This record gives sequence, C-alpha cells and structure tokens, in this order.
Amino acid sequence: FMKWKEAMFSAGMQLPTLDEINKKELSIKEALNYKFNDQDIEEIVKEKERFRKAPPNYAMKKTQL
Amino acid sequence: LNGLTDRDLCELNECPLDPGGYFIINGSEKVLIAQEKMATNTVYVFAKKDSKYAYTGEC
Repeated sequence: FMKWKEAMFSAGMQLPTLDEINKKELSIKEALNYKFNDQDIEEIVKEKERFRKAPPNYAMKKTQL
Repeated sequence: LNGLTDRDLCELNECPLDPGGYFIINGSEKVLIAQEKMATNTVYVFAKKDSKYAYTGEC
C-alpha cells in the first residue's frame, strides 16, 4: 500500500476519492446479481466455443453429423 | 441414424438394438399397425344367401 501510494505521488496521478471507491465498489455487487434476461448467452457460448475445441467430448457424433 | 455405427449410436444416447422404425410425435414413440383389406383389382365370387341374389361377383 505504501509503495503504491509513493508511486502515485511520484507519477502525479491524483489518488482516487473515498466516495469514488464507495460508489464504484457497488458496481461489481450489482453486476454479480445481474439477471441474464437479454440475449447475451448466445455471445457467451460463441466466444467460449471460439477457443474451446469441438471434439471434447460427448458431442463427437453430433460433430461428425 | 441411417447406417450409423454403434459407436455414434451410443454417443447419441441410443442403442444399436433399438429396432427403430417408429415415429416420435410430441415425445411419444408412435408405431403404425399394418392394416389389412381385400386385394384390389381381383374378381371374387360369393353366394350370399340372406338376400335376393344367388351369386355375386365382386371387384
């Protein structure tokens, strides 16, 4: 913590504000309990399968067909 | 599953012993019973006695 404070003071970047941190920490909280009602599951599965190879594992017959 | 290997049949949660040849309507396995009738284009001859005709040829 002291090292980060010294680095910030040396770089000149103004340290964040306490109220800023307090209002930003709620972002993760409200995003965790976000209902997946929109059409994001499709994009999620697409981005996953983009890198996840197909054969694995119980869908070999489906892939062959 | 037209001529598919037992491997793929098992991978697809099916067995190679299933005779198949049955429809799947609304999730239920439907099978058609073979109905029989009189052969068409053939001339039969009957002698119905409880009528006014002695003999009758049907086609």
